[PDB]
Amino acid sequence: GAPGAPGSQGAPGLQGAPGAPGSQGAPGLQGAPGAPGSQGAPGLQGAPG
Amino acid sequence: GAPGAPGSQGAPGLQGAPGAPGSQGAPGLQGAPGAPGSQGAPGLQGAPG
Repeated sequence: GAPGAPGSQGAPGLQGAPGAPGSQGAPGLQGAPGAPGSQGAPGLQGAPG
Repeated sequence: GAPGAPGSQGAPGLQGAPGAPGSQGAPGLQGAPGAPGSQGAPGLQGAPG
C-alpha cells in the first residue's frame, strides 16, 4: 500500500458548452416582414377642368 | 475524455433579409382633359346686324 496519488479531473460531464443554441429561428423578425414600403403615390390625380 | 462531445454546439450559420413588401407608386391622371365643351364659339357671329 502507498498513497495512490490517482490524480483526477473532477470537471464534470457537463462539459462546459459556452455556445448558445444559436438563435436558429431568431433572426430579429426572421427578416422583418413588416408593411410594404408603399401602397400608393398617385396624388391629386383627378380629372375635370 | 469528450470523444466527440459537440460541447457548446452553436449555429453553423445564419442569414435572411426582412420583409419589404410591394411599395406602390403614382399613376398619372387626367384622361382626355378637354374641359368638356365646344372649343371656340360654334357659330359664325350669328348673322350680324
